[PDB]
Formats: sequence, C-alpha cells, structure tokens
Amino acid sequence: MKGTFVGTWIKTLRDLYGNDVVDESLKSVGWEPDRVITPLEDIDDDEVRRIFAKVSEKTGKNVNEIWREVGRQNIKTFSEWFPSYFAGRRLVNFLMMMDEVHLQLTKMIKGATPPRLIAKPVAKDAIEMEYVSKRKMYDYFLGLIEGSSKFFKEEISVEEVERGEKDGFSRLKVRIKFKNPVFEY
Ligand code: HEM
Repeated sequence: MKGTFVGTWIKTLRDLYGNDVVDESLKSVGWEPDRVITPLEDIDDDEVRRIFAKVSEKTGKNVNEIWREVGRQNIKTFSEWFPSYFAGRRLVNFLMMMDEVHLQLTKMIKGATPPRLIAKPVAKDAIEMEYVSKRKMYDYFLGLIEGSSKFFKEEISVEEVERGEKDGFSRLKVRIKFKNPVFEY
C-alpha cells in the first residue's frame, strides 16, 4: 500500500483510539511512532494488517469494526486531496465514477492492482456496486460508502447481496437505494 494513505489510516487510528494505543502498535512492528512516511514510499499490505491487529488487541475492538470506522472517516481526507471529485456532484454520480477514479489514479504505477468498484443502475432509485480485490477489505469498502453518504448529506440504504472469494479475488456486491429517484430521464 502507498505511504501517506496508510499514514492517513494511522492518523485516523490516533483520533479514534489515542496516541498511546497507536505508538505501541507501531512499536510492536518495529516502527518508530515518529517515523516519517515520505511522500513517495510504499508500505507493505501485511505490515498494515499487523498494525491493525495490534490496535484491535489493545482496544478490544474487532478489527472489522475498526476498518469500517477508518473507511467512514477517510472520505473527508480524500476531499482535502481531491476536491474536484466532490465539487458540483451528487452522491450517485460520485459513486458511479469510483471505478474509473481508482483506475486513473493508479495507471502510472508499475504492477498496480486497484480495487474494482463497478456500479450500475438496477432500479430507478438504486445501484448495485461490486467490490472486487485480492485485498479483502470488505469493511473498509462498506465504511467508505457510509462516509460518502454522510459527506454529501444524502441518505441511503445499503443491502449486502453477495460476499465471497472467487478466482483468487474477494468480492462484495451491495445494493444502494437513494431516497428520491436518480435514473429517470
Ligand atoms: C475521492 C475519493 C477516493 C479516492 C481519490 C480514492 C482513491 C483510492 C486509491 C488511489 C486507492 C489505492 C489503490 C491501490 O493502491 O491499489 C484506494 C484504495 C481503496 N479504495 Fe478508494 N478512493 C476514493 C473513494 C473510495 C470509495 C467511495 C470507495 C468505495 C465505494 C473506495 C474503495 C476503496 C477500497 C476498498 C480500497 C482498498 C484497496 C483494496 O481494497 O484493494 N474508495 N482508493
């Protein structure tokens, strides 16, 4: 994973659980709590897992709940960094462009493997969106959806339809219902 994003995650963990909890967890992995994450570096997926596992241990919070909350908070951060994706858009449009955004933002990186986030209309007031990734970040995905709803101040209902692994990929399909219509033309 990329550095300052994970850096973002770590910052969020500090806000939720305190500096003490986070410092120790970073220390348990061989980091200095005040280690600088450079603007370019990349941090391994498996060290992230270990960090989150330790924060879970020390807070008693299940790691899936922690990921969900990190996802909910992360949307705000992405609005600081990529304001154009948020400006002048409604929630439905925002969610519908996510698959492309993740391709566009990683296409320059050798060996990149972004999540796929394909969405399509399934009713006049609803989309189905499918998470597809080797990383199995199901709760982060769901949390990001919830955080988007909060950020845009547009209420939604989210129903999980399918979950599981296939072809070496994790997949999670949800149906998202918007409060008033969005696919009538
Ligand atoms: C402006 C908003 C957003 C931006 C700029 C953004 C960008 C990114 C980028 C660059 C990555 C790293 C991908 C990689 O290193 O392979 C990532 C990870 C991820 N993104 Fe987003 N994202 C945004 C919002 C969302 C939303 C709304 C969702 C779901 C609906 C989402 C789902 C995910 C997930 C689940 C990951 C973890 C990587 C994985 O599971 O494979 N993101 N995001």
